[PDB]
Amino acid sequence: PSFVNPEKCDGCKALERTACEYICPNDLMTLDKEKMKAYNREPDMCWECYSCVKMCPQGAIDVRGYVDYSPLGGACVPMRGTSDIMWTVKYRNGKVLRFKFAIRTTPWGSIQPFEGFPEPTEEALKSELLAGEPEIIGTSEFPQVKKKA
Amino acid sequence: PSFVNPEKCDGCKALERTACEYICPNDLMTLDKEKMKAYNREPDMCWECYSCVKMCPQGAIDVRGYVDYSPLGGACVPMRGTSDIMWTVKYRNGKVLRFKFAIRTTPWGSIQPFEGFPEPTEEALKSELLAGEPEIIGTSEFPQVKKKA
Amino acid sequence: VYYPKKYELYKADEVPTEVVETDILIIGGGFSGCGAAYEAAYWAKLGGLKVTLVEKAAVERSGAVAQGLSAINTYIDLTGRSERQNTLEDYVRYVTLDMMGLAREDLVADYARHVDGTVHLFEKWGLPIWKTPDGKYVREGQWQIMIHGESYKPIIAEAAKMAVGEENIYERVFIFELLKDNNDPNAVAGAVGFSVREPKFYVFKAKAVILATGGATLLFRPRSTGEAAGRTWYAIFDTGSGYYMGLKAGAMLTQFEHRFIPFRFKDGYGPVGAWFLFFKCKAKNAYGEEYIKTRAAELEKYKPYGAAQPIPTPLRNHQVMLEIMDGNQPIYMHTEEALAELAGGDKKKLKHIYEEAFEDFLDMTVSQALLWACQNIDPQEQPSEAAPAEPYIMGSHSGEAGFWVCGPEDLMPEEYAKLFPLKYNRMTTVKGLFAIGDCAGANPHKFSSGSFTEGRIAAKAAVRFILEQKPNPEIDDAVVEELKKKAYAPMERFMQYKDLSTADDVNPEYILPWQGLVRLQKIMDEYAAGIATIYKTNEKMLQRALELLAFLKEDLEKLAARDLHELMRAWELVHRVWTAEAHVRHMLFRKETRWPGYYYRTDYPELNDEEWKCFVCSKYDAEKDEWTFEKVPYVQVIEWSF
Amino acid sequence: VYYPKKYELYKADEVPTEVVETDILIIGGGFSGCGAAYEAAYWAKLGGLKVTLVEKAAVERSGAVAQGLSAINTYIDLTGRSERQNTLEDYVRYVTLDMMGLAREDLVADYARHVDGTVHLFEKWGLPIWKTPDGKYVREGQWQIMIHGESYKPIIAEAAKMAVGEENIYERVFIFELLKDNNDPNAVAGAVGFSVREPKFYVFKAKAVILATGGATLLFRPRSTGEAAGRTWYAIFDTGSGYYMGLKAGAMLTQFEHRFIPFRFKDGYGPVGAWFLFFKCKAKNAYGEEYIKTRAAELEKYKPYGAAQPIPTPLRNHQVMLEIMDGNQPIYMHTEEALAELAGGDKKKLKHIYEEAFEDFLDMTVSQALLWACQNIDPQEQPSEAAPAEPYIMGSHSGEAGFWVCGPEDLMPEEYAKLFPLKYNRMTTVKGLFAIGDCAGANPHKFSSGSFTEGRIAAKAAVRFILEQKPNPEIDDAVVEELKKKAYAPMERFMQYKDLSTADDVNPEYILPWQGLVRLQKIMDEYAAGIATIYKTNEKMLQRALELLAFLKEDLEKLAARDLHELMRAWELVHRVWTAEAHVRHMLFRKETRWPGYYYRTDYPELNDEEWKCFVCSKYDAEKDEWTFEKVPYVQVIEWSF
Ligand SMILES: [C]C1=C([C])[C]=C2C(=[C]1)N([C][C]([O])[C]([O])[C]([O])[C]OP([O])(=O)OP([O])(=O)O[C][C]1O[C](N3[C]=NC4=C3N=[C]N=C4[N])[C]([O])[C]1[O])C1=NC(=O)[N]C(=O)C1=N2[S](=O)([O-])[O-]
Ligand SMILES: [C]C1=C([C])[C]=C2C(=[C]1)N([C][C]([O])[C]([O])[C]([O])[C]OP([O])(=O)OP([O])(=O)O[C][C]1O[C](N3[C]=NC4=C3N=[C]N=C4[N])[C]([O])[C]1[O])C1=NC(=O)[N]C(=O)C1=N2[S](=O)([O-])[O-]
Ligand code: SF4
Ligand code: SF4
Ligand code: SF4
Ligand code: SF4
Repeated sequence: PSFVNPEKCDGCKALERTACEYICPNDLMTLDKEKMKAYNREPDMCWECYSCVKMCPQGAIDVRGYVDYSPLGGACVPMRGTSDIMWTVKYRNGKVLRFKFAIRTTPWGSIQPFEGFPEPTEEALKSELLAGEPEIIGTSEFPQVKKKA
Repeated sequence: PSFVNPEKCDGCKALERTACEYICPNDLMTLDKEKMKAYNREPDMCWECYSCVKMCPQGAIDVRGYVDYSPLGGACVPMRGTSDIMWTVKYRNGKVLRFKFAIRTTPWGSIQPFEGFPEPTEEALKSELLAGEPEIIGTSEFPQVKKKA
Repeated sequence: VYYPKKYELYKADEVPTEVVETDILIIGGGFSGCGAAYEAAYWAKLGGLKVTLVEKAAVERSGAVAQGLSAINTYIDLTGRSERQNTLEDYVRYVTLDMMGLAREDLVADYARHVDGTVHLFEKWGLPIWKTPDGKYVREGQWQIMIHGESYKPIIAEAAKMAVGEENIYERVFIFELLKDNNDPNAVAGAVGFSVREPKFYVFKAKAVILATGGATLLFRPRSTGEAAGRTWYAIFDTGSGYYMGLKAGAMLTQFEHRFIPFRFKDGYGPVGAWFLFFKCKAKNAYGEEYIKTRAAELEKYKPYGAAQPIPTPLRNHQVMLEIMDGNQPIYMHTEEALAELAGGDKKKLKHIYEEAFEDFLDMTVSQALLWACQNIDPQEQPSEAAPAEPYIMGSHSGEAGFWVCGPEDLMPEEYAKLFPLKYNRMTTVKGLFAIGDCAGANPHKFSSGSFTEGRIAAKAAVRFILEQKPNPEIDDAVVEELKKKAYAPMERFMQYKDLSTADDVNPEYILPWQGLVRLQKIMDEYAAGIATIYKTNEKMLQRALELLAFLKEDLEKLAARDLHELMRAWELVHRVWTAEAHVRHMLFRKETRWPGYYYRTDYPELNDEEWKCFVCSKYDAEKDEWTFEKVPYVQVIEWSF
Repeated sequence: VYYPKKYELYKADEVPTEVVETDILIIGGGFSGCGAAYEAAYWAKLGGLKVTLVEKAAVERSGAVAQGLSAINTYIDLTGRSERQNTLEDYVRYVTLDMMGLAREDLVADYARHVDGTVHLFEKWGLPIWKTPDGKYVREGQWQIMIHGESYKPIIAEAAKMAVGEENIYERVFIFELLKDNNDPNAVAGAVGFSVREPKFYVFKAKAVILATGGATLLFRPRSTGEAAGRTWYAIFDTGSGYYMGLKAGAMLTQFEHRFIPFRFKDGYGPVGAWFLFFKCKAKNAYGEEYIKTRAAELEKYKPYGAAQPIPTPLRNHQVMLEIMDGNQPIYMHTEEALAELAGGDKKKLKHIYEEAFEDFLDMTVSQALLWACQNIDPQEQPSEAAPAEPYIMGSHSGEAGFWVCGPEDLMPEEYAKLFPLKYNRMTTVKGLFAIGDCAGANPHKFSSGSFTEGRIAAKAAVRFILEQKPNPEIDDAVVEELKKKAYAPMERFMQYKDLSTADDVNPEYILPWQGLVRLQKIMDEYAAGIATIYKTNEKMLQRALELLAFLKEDLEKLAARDLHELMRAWELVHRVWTAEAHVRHMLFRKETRWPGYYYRTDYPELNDEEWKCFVCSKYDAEKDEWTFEKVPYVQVIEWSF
């Protein structure tokens, strides 16, 4: 499960939103208004998806493997950029691995959903064709499938 | 597991010691010094032995069957006396059973550990005989057991 | 177990209601949902229709793809953009055989002829697809392609936000029940929910509703019950919400007995697809035997299924189960021998495949990489243990459980259109109510690309439905208020009975969400073919399950909640319990064992193509509280041969 | 899971030490302990010896008899006070056959020739024994008698208190380790512990130490993991403390592979003894089949064990296992048919036995009666499901795991005297250290009466040892100080690393007690023949368990505790881990399956009377951190024939 490092956490300074609390798919991250520091409210419901870890601008969140099967000492630390993401995997025995993978080939927020698509029409609404088809499929026509004789 | 009824618990503040805290075989019952009321500190470690329930002079403790397999509504309530104990078993559907069993045939605190036993002697210390033997066994002689030839 | 730091209680009457009127309402902003939002925004312009997307969390990372994915499991490739081209006929054949003969081929063939386009768009939007020096999509197996998918959801999420507009996306709003047309008992009119960030009750009025809540997990007790209870292979975020509200609405379910048991790396449940298909890794028992070899003969009884290529997934699982019962565990994924073989002495080549190996985990299930790190397991030196997890219920992966939905007019045979009042692609038996992704049953293997695709298909259909039928659903205000009271009842019950005990979680008049869940899991695990009985069950076990579920269902009326988070948890439980009951009733109804490896009816141990080569469809009537079952015979729609 | 209301932290250096000097130290105030205190108090007078009893809880209700018991399982009856008289030879035979041919007959006959006297005293002290109109003790089966035993422990507690004196009884003090003689590496010198009510470190200096801590429970994952994780059939209070400190001291263990799997009422784990022996209740599978009969053929291979009467307990379990493996559950205890048949139409007779039925549960395992009530189960109308629970490690019941202990001079053969430096009854291989009840191995079926009796035996032997050998060990203050530091280390570790995380129970530098226990339970359940694999295991699984236990043992050095309660939980965990390691190494050493029904080694499925009809004795050398094993051939000591 995830956990917040008090020394690095700043309850998300003056930003408009609390990154960890905003991103968690299971509503686990929340703010302790008293300490002004975040924490996982229900760790046994953590999927260890690392979403919070990646979105914490202070890098104040890490993941400690579930106690049921995880010996202490292991860690996976991500450093997500815009076109790639870096990972450092540290083994219980001190072994340290470093990787870097691409995550996007285009600028963030640059998607034009129907770029080049023709306008929809009432006639087309009645066909089997979806937006951009059959062009986006890459075929010379709408894919045909042989019906059982 | 066991749970304390706030309306009935007086924190044993009119007694020399806290009954539930004193009796629990797993050290689960303790006092919330704020409320001055008892509570099970670790319910999933409760064996449901009913010791606390039986020793609470205010009858403030009861047991709510483990949630894992217990549908709501059931209850077993004891009223322990000196020579016998009464039980009321209440079903989820409303059925109520009542029972009464003996628990002791002598007055409490009346045991004379070695009544009728002769004094121990150095000679007796080297035999196989325990205190009160061989007569407490019901035989005039120490029981013999055939050894294999 | 949940221990809230502080209370956050509200009584129903103190909670403000927010009414949202829209034309198309999409419940669930995951992959199928975003697919629906994207496509719907396109056709909606024709009628100036309003499209709304409601999500319980945040779309940017919500659902099964939160960590990303390492591959796109469904890409036919009809032109040759990848290392391997396929035909649609072979795909349909593949899916039906994998289902041991039961799949709605009209539905499968339909998403299959649309899926590639979706994949091409994903790449257009920024998804990095593994490519060969020649520029081809790198194949994993025959139907999948590798991807650098860490940001797979954020990217698809952006497409949806750009398409429908952020003002039409409601996040952190949990939908717990559908609303039906006051004017028509078999038509949808919207849905109700609440915010998990503030005291606010939502009433969504809509002409068309699309269920995209994902499947259901945590119905069964996992192999780890402590913190790792959260380490379910499938999305722990999906709790069968769609199944619950749709079935409560009267929409018929299909193949709900068809659960999916995933064989994955032990405990962390990392993926095995790449290891098996890409790295050519072998799985051997504790004695070094490659059981797919030693157990091949046992598949001979499942002709022609057992003689199909690839071998049906359930039959692969069956081979694993035989090893487990003979006590030949641990089962190992020999990654060390795979890497050496593949690298062939070339150290630089080894480094390259070694990075690819870890990316396969770091791109979709980090826990597995963390597990290796914590246990000092170096994939190039030692093998890893693999094992089948507890059952999960969904319709987009290898499982096909979900609502019985209508197919395209140009593919759906007369035999399959009978139960639909209106014939609109992906519409349920309930008018105006559509089901997609995990929610649409009888057409599995959609995965990421296929789920998004199905969402597109339903969205266009919803627009067509609206413009052609011109519905004007009226919600029943009397029912809405009832639902509002029910929504926060758990909080009001907590406040009313907490004083009965000095401990908040040990009360005789109520159960907390985590307490009801543990109970649900124990019941399903022990009676509905869970890990407890090595996925075995029988009529008696199942009947006892219904008895215990009935007790649990009644106790749901005594649920309590200490804050908004737990209130969601409460309803997530409610959703799971009904999904559980449906699954049990379906398993009890089908008297055969068609998918050994997923579950066994020891009282009906054989596969029966004489009497059960049919889809089992059911409907729940809330007014009568009665379940009705029906068998729809399977008919081959597409041309193909074993 | 544990969430302390508030901290209660102390550093070793700030905790005051209380030194207690005594001659005889008894660790554990349960049934065997109270028996040892009682008897010791009698003989101690010969030398004005001091006797000390230390109990972690309160003797009044501590241990396995906290709820009371519904019967006394061991009463020979040599004169006819019960409905059935028996002979000692018949009893010794009975036990050896039940243990599948392995039992220290010198120890078994020894306690059996003394036990009746203990029972008679129990009645003299106020224990209400069921009696017939003629005044005879009502028999349950052949060796047990029915008792109204709700206050069974309080009564035995009173006797022990009157005998030893309250000022010699230390309650709420947890013993976590033994102290050895500074000048003799194989002699005990005392023990160390701490209060769980205040900050106080105890140092007991003694000439003889008697291990009476009961067995070990919770090593394996139970059938219920939520709140019901607390519902173990055997005493959840016993966590193998004696096993740990004794083995750490170098005292040899025996038959530690011999666990005990009890067949009980499902979930509540109520007793089945009275139902089988007294009410003549039948157990049947889901199809009304009486498996003790339908599975009779499967026992024929065991000779002569399979033909013994009664059928050995493990083989009885084996028959149910076969039913479970075939998936014929639920298994039912037909109480309804048992009561009807016993009453014979007489309604008044029915009422009488109906009350007796409930007393059987209300007198020792209320949870079962509570389960019946919550599930609306009326024993006269419907049957109850039964199932085998998870493994437990103890030597007083049907299992014989414990310390290798010396027997009486007149019965112990030279073959069994070899490993003892001093031949005192019940003394371990470590001079001055005795073991009783669950702590003494190779002599099972002691139960309540037998354990108290074995305590009396060791107590007298202990007084004789002291007066004859005049022991005078000296503790090592350097070690004591190291142990004191270790004792509170968890609390100090918590304070030192808690600031690494905003959450107390999610820290990268430590594990809390409940966290380590969940892990231990998962390891044992999945690799040490737990419920997860239907009690099956093999060399590979066992070797992997040792590797995982090694990881866990290392992490024990990183345990954290937030209060005294959790500090004790911490050491209870430590105690379980080592106990579990011994169990695993013992099962790995024995290459046969002598107790099918308790566990199966799939790689050595047969019983081997040619090379394994021996006791497996091991020793752990702390200084070398090495385990050594040896086989002590069984020899029949008492005259009897099949
Ligand atoms: C989990 C997982 C893993 C681990 C792996 C994998 C997978 C998974 N795959 C598959 C995919 O992902 C699928 O198919 C998809 O995603 C499906 O979709 P859907 O159906 O749509 O679902 P989701 O996404 O999950 O979503 C849902 C949503 O909804 C929501 N909700 C719920 N409930 C509710 C809501 N909202 C409001 N209200 C309520 N009540 C959630 O939250 C979300 O967001 C795959 N695929 C591909 O392609 N590839 C790969 O790789 C994969 N993986 S494997 O192969 O390995 O197996
Ligand atoms: C549990 C149970 C039930 C439910 C039932 C039954 C039984 C049980 N049984 C049996 C008996 O009980 C036995 O055997 C006895 O008890 C044993 O003894 P011992 O070993 O001694 O013991 P216990 O008691 O448990 O005790 C112990 C003690 O110790 C302590 N600790 C621990 N740890 C520690 C301590 N202290 C200090 N430190 C440390 N560390 C505890 O706390 C206690 O006190 C039986 N029997 C007869 O007889 N009868 C009947 O009925 C019975 N039941 S059955 O039948 O079923 O079987
Ligand atoms: S996102 Fe990071 S800095 Fe902001 S509240 Fe969460 S953990 Fe603290
Ligand atoms: S790892 Fe994922 S599931 Fe866990 S708290 Fe963070 S974001 Fe939520
Ligand atoms: S024994 Fe009863 S009155 Fe006394 S503290 Fe405990 S619960 Fe309260
Ligand atoms: S029922 Fe027994 S174990 Fe539970 S708290 Fe009360 S005394 Fe303690």
